Amino acid sequence: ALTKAEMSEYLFDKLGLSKRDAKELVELFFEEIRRALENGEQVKLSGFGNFDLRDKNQRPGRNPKTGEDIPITARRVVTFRPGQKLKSRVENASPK
Amino acid sequence: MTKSELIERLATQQSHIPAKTVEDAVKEMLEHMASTLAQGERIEIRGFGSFSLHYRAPRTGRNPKTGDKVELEGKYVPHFKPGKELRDRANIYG
Repeated sequence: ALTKAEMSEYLFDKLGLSKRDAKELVELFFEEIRRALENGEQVKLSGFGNFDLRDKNQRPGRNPKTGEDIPITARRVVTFRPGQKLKSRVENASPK
Repeated sequence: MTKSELIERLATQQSHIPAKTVEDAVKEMLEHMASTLAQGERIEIRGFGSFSLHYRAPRTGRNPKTGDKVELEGKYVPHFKPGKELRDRANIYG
């Protein structure tokens, strides 16, 4: 699984950047994105996807184990709509 | 916040790091995440989220503009699952 460790190492052998800043950029990368989502801003990354924010209302739910119907509290989640470019590169993938 | 506005804000903060460096750095990271999902491997960033791959069974598609049945293959689709820290900070309604 791709981790921040592998991402930093990549920037070291592709951009020749020290692992230090290579590890600091990967952190600030996801950080800045999370700061935009929490602030209520859409994140549109061309050639990748789009992190949307939809306010879901309180809908009926339950306890998957027993079956006790419990109303799922409303909350703002963070969806991800992959671009057409990304889909065309993952359409022919393979779980490995 | 676009792919460009994302680099500008990060470059403004990090002054001890060339602006040009931050530009290519962001582009390489995205390309890396796009290539990983292309190979079949999944991504998992603690605190941010994770990018998995869900399978789609082949079905006789349709044309929502004309109404012609179009053949569709299996194909996979990128999926993102918000992390613990991501959901809490984003959710402004307890």
